[PDB]
Amino acid sequence: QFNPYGDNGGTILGIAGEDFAVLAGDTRNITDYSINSRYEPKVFDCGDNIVMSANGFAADGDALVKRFKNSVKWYHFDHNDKKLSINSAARNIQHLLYGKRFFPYYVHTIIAGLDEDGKGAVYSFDPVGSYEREQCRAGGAAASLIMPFLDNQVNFKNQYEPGTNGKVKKPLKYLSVEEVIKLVRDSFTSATERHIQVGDGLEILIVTKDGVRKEFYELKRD
Amino acid sequence: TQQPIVTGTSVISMKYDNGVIIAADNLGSYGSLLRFNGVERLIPVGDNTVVGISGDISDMQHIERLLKDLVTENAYDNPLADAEEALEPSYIFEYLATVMYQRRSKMNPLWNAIIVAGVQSNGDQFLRYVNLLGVTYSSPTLATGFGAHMANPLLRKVVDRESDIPKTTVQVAEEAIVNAMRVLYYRDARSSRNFSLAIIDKNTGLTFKKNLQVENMKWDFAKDIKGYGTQKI
Amino acid sequence: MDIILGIRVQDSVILASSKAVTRGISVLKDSDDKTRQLSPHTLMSFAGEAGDTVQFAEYIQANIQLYSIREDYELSPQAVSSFVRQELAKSIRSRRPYQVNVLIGGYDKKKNKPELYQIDYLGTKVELPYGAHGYSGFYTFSLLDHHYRPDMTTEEGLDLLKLCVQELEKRMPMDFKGVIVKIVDKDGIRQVDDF
Amino acid sequence: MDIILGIRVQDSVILASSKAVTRGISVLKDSDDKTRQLSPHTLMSFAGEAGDTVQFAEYIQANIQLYSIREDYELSPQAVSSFVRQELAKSIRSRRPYQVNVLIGGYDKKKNKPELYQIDYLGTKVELPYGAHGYSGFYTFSLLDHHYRPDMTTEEGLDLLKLCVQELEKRMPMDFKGVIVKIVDKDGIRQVDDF
Amino acid sequence: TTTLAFRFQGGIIVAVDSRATAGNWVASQTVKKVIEINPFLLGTMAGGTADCQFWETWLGSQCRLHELREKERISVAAASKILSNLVYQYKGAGLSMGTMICGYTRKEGPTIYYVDSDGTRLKGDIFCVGSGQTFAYGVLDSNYKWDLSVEDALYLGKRSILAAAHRDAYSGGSVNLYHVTEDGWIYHGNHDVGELFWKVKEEEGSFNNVIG
Amino acid sequence: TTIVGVKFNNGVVIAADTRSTQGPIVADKNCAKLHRISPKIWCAGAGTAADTEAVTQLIGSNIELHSLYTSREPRVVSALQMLKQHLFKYQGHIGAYLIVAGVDPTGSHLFSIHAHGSTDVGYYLSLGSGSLAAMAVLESHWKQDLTKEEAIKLASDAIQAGIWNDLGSGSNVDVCVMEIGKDAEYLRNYLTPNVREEKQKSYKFPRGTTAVLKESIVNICDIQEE
Amino acid sequence: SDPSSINGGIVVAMTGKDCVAIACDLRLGSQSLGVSNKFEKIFHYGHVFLGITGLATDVTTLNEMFRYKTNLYKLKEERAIEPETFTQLVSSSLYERRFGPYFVGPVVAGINSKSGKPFIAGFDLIGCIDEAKDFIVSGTASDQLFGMCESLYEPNLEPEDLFETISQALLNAADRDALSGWGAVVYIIKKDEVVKRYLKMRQD
Amino acid sequence: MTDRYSFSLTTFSPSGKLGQIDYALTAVKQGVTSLGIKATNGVVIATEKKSSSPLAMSETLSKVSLLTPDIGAVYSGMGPDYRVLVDKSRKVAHTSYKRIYGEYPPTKLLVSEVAKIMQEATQSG
Amino acid sequence: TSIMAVTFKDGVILGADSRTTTGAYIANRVTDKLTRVHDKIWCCRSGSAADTQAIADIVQYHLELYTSQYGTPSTETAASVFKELCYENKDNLTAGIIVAGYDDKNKGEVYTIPLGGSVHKLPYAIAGSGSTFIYGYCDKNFRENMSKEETVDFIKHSLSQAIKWDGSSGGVIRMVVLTAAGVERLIFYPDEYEQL
Amino acid sequence: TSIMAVTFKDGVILGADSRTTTGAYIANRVTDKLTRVHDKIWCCRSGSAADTQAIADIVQYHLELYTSQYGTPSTETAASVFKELCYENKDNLTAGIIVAGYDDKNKGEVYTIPLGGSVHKLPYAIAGSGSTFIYGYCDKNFRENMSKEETVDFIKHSLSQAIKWDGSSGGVIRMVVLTAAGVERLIFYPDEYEQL
Ligand SMILES: [Mg+2]
Ligand SMILES: [Mg+2]
Ligand SMILES: [Mg+2]
Ligand SMILES: [Mg+2]
Ligand SMILES: [Mg+2]
Ligand SMILES: [Mg+2]
Repeated sequence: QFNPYGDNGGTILGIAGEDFAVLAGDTRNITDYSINSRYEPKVFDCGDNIVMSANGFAADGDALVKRFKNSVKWYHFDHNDKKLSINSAARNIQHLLYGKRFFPYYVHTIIAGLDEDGKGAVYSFDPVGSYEREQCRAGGAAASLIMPFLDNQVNFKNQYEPGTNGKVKKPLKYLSVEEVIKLVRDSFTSATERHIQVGDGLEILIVTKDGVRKEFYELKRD
Repeated sequence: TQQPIVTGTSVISMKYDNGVIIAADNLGSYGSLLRFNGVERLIPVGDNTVVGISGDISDMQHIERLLKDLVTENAYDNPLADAEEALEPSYIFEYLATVMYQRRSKMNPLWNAIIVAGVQSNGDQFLRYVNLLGVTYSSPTLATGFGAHMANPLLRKVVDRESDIPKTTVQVAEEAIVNAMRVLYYRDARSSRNFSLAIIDKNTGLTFKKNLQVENMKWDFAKDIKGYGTQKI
Repeated sequence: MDIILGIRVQDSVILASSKAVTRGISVLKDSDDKTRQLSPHTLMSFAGEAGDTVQFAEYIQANIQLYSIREDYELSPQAVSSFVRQELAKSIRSRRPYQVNVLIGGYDKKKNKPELYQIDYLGTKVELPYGAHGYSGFYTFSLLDHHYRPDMTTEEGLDLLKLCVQELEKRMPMDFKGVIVKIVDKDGIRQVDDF
Repeated sequence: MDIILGIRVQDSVILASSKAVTRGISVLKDSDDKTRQLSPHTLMSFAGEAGDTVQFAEYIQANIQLYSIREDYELSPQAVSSFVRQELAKSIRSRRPYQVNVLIGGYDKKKNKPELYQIDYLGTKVELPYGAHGYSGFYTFSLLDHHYRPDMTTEEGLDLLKLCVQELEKRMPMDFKGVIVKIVDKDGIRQVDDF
Repeated sequence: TTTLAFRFQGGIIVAVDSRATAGNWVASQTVKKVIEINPFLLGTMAGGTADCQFWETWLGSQCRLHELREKERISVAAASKILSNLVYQYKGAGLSMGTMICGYTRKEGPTIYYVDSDGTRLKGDIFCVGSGQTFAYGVLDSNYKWDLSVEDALYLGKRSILAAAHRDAYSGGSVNLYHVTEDGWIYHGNHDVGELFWKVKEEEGSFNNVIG
Repeated sequence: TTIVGVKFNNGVVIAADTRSTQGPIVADKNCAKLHRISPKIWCAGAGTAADTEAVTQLIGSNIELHSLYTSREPRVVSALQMLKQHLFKYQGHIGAYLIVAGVDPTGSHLFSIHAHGSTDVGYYLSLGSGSLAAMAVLESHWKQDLTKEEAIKLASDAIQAGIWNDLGSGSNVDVCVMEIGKDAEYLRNYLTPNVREEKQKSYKFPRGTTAVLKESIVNICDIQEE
Repeated sequence: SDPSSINGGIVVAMTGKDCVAIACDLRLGSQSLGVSNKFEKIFHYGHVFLGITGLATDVTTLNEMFRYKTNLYKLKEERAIEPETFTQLVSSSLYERRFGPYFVGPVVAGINSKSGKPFIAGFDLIGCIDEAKDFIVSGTASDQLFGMCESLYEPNLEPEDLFETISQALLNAADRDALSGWGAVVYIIKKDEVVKRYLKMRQD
Repeated sequence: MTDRYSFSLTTFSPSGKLGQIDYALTAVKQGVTSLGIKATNGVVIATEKKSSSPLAMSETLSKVSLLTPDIGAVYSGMGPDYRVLVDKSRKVAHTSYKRIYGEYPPTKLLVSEVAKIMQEATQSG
Repeated sequence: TSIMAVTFKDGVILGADSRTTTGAYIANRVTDKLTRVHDKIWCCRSGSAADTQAIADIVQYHLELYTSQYGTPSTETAASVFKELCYENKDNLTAGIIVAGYDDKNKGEVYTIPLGGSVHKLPYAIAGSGSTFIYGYCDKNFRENMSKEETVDFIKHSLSQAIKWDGSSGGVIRMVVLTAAGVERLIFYPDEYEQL
Repeated sequence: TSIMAVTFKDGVILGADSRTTTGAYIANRVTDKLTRVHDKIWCCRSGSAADTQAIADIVQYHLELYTSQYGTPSTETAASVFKELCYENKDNLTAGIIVAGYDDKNKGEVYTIPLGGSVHKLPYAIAGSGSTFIYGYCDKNFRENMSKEETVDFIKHSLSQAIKWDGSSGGVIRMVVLTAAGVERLIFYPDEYEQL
């Protein structure tokens, strides 16, 4: 029997800062126990200061990104070159995904950018289009390895102030772009150590009011 | 939904400093029966592209006709059909990739794995993969089926990353490809000794080599091997 | 849903229908009215798959109300039951059939007679002195076979109905949270608010 | 069978167990006592597959009674529960396992403390202030979490138990025909004949 | 999941948990399970998250079109029936939905409709849906009165979700409260279950089984 | 898992990677897959890890007793015969796939063994999920009359092919060299090409960060005197 | 249906400078239903500590079994069993049920009384030994624990620093697992003192 | 056939003596002398290789035997009985210990196992 | 697998390919499928490698013990022992074995034992997946009382075709010659037999 | 079924057995499996009789209509029409067809269309259940540019062996010769070919 779905592995991570946002993902593409590519870009600049990644089954992932990029193009044509806001992009993606409710895009989608007040924004989608704005979201193979670490180190969960013994929580102080990138790199380094589908390279896209910037880092190739 | 009937095995390929190399054997298997011994599975499109196909042969022959039709169609009302508006490897791939994904999305796939190898207008090497699921990926080395498991490890020792491509000559690349084909003949039960090899170079163009054979094989050591454990005679 | 009973006496038809609505593990409601008034002198109770029951009942109600306005005339219980049977007989060979069983209790103003029709989801119609759907008949029919007379009063019918409900409450494993009872006669449809 | 509850208060353990026995379509009995006295100060209630429940309970009873005669001594509730757990833990990897869940309510005369043990058919033992098996906990635990105090009197325990049974009778689909309640304390085992 | 809604003297209380799970894996603790259909209507989300999101936002569009055409607020009866008729068309296809459509109008008063993906549409006073529904029902049934104050009713809804969050493994994270009045709904905050549990335990004397 | 065995001039060498996995998760990053059956008979195992370690200890135990009974040093063919008859009896349910190598008074030997009980003879062998990557290297570079240094180089290169290309294999290369008329030399972590880079941040917490309810001393000592 | 995830729970062990730490959650459940918040999963036989995750009936059975075996060991050997030896005994005992196994995930922790060397080990349900230098994880949130431990851990932590590291590893892993939590215990083990600490955590 | 000697061949005499054990000890007394001495950093065991014939190769007859890598044994009395005991002792060191604990038994416990085998030949049928 | 045994004037010759596959992967390309159960009684194995190795080992044990008591066994006796194992354990075995041997009294004999465990004495026998493709060729080309050189050519040509068409067969062609003169092993490489 | 087509110096010859079975029952022992789609373009059928008859009838219709408009079709054209039907309806067909024909420009040509719907131009082709047993024989004995008498002997001997070993094949050997001279039918009975 023909199985229309597959699993190309990969892991992605979106974090929203105070006036910035990052969307990172490893560059390894796989089937079963084989490596297809050590560098296959997974996070894409879609225009209008929006970055996107559709992790999971790479064919559906590529199709969805392609269709969203196309939606941005036609949004400009139809509405006098108006900038597509991150919240509007998110709602649009829901309809793209739910359109195939009964033959879904087998992907976990994340987008990142800035909201209309200039603050950092990350949106997270399931395969059939349910979505939510979030501060922190890992997706894909090693998501279960990364999220608990982020709960502890970004939101300071289970951390209290010394001397008070559980009475006062550690205050939620804002993180800089340099601080976030450190946590992203350590998340993927740790994921690479313990998950076989994670490795080769890490590509991070950083979104600010100035535009989209890229950073690449080597990961272990075993 | 179907099942493949007459099938072709591994297609292997890699980038080198001035272009790309691609190779595939000339066998059309019918299950374990090695039925057809003169099947060409590398199909050139113009003078800048070679499409290598594995999997179902009837679907290969269909894809072959689509590419033939693509060349005809591109020439229509096109004075620059043999110049600026000729078919690029990137155009040919994107078309195939569209077809493959559409077909899987109708639950009626073309049961193939395809590698498009070529050189672009600006001299850039093109090497990308697509299969029956519509999955696509690029790499300095690419291979299908058994080639993925056995050829890639060998080819990756020559070009391990992007920066190794300018350091790799056509002689070294062809040598590595030919050796991989020998290894596949040793170890793939659905392979044959006869194969085809194509080189697409930005300077010397498309060189298509037919009727190649696996040679320099090691078998002599077999004479000393006796029994399965305790037997001496 | 679960238990729906019907009994035709001398001058009226009495329909009893359970109040429970269970969605799996919890009883979501204990006051559900599993009936629709099709016309002033025609009442239909129903039981079957969730959603389909009310959808079908309201669809029938709309059609009978449409007929009533068009002709300025109330269809006979027999005519209404024949319409309902055809809809279910059509439904059974559809892509997705209505999984609904009904009892139609009406008073024919022309003949001055009460009438009770039992129709299952296949479109199997029978006119009866008393009827039920599901397992309800298994517990109650032996009592109805014994005590039923065609010349019973409405009060005697209600007493025989109480005995049937008591037997159900004793031997049935499920708690159906009692029944809503309605009477159909020459003066129309009314609900017995204490049962 | 169906619902079995347990609550350990200040000076006693209270076990409540349903009275219904349903064999598929009919309720065959509405006065069934789903409990056995293992020793003068130890009571075990049980629920699970038909036949296996009583067979297991009586088998345990016989073994504890045998021990009591041999040593002229009553085993502690802890010791009895550990024996029972082992039997079930042995049973789960047998050719045909006992499909039986139990609650063991005992009063330890040495420590002068009530004790309640919950053990499922796998041999999963836990000592609790209050416990249940099957779906009983789903309805009752939110009430017990709220109202329970370790210094409750026996009368307060019974009142909290009534509230639990009332919630079960409201939201459960099945009619379990009420409960038999028994109290285990320093003076032994007695049944509350009005509940 | 645990979602509830109940009618009372002061209108409707809606209370939900915040947890979303994929098997044993806790995907999210910050899920918004109350959909704001418009300023007057609320819907709860149980079953398929996408199905509830997509179709209840769509419901908001249909309600807006109704009041543009009819120059009048849509009734809770009519709004709930638009949704139930829609999902009934999809019956068999695999939609998963268990929701309470909540509203307060002049002609109806406070009204709650349970709408289901098998096509069920039930009017009622108290509804409770999700994996932890049985736990919340217990607290609701034993403490509910029509003449509850807005303050006490809000607490009852909060406390009932807490009861479920504690016992049900697939419920937790935080509690979202809403109070629906005739002039519209009013949001009554996000309440972390972790902090709420210890607070309630101390102040109420409940959960003596748990060591704090 | 990637495991290889290579014959050479005066003996035999076996090698293996050091990654053990449960599904896609790496359980141990420095696992020891080279097992000792006897001082100069070593084997490497792929498949069910408990079965490979269990079956090598059982045969290794019986081999030791046999060596004491017969006053002779154990032979590789004995280990082979005992392994295959044990595995055949259990009809593949014991999921042990082994490459057995060693030296004895008869000479140097190299065998493979599949879980159902079939055995094979060869000059070079590979087993496990990375066996195809390893065999590609072996088929490209193997020749007759290899030296000790050439065989160690070939064996480790074959394991490296598995490490880099097979997701089921990774971390380090273990090697064991068994030469005739010499002690077998076990080279644990012969190669270490996968050391983790320094993290960007230290995650050492301030003391008193964790909330505590109760503290107590645990009595690990026995009942005391007096 | 899956026996290893009916009851839920987790165990984690770490090594430090002249010390080891082992920790567990306190939950026992029947799938979605929480049943007990006092189900400890760490036991000790002399100075050797054993954590066990998985099917609770087997957790209890194995504890009673290893108490049985270590007691007879001590009577015959005239000394307490060591971590290295006990590890082999656990492995032996599990593999004897190769084709009808205990559905468990054991974890050994302790300090060798003679050498003073810290020791930890893990097993699959069938007896395969994982002897890691750094840490061992087990249970329904093992993936989460691997993620926490891999980033939080550093070698040669002092006892009171190791406590913070292992506690934060457990807590944050358990909060991302539906079937773990409801309390937690941490053991800090030195050559001749062991401290046991119950942690305050969210009760959902 | 079948072993129909299911009864004890060693029994208490009226005086409380176990005759067969005493007679076994008499056979030991006739045996060639062997000895053992314990030092602070080692132990030594020794015996005479009483060769039955000069044509016999006495190196092929081992009176001193390795039981485990750290345990050795020597005897006085009947050689064949010793040989089979060494076989049983070597095996029991594995079956009842090494295959359980992954290490060789301590001297006192292996001795205990050998003693148990000898005790059973004194009571079994 | 492609295996065959052929009787001729001076005795019998066994022939086999050397390919063993796990699916489409060639697990061993230099396999020895000609196995010795006695000095001048050999067999060709097809089917489950574990099963046929287990059977052959047991037969070798039986014939060794037979020889110690009753002297050299006949080829018929060896075939009977093979059959007894295959027939009685047919439910749990996948084995197709050809037994070939040389007596001085009986000369060259060939017995084939297919899946069921039946025995068939034949002038020559073919078996294994690749044998299907050479039923026509072998039937047309086999003659009785061929010379050693003719029989080697017959087997070499036959297995050459079997290898050519069957993907499960390949590698080298191994042969074992059984005559009064003794036991001779032959090997033929791809470059030789492919050009035939 | 045993079917084959062989090109030779003067053109091409098609050959076939005559046995059609329903399980082990021979439903027809005198079947004509050589079917005419045009004057000098014939085909051999294997697989579902209903399917191959339906396909052949449609092809004959297509080539008749082709001829009315564009004159005599090539053998390649006929094969393409066969392929189009077989490929596009692969999910619902079980057909293995060999197409053989004679042009004056191209002379004798043979095309085989296996299950999948692929096309392969060959010097000769074999198909049907019985073809498996003669891959070896046909490969060893086929030569290009044989005479008419040699090609008849080659086919007669080949199908004789296929019939001998395949239970699904049997009866008479039918042949059809396609040359410039015209169309000649040949038949060979069991008593003739069995003694070969
Ligand atoms: Mg990795
Ligand atoms: Mg229990
Ligand atoms: Mg919870
Ligand atoms: Mg077998
Ligand atoms: Mg949790
Ligand atoms: Mg071949």
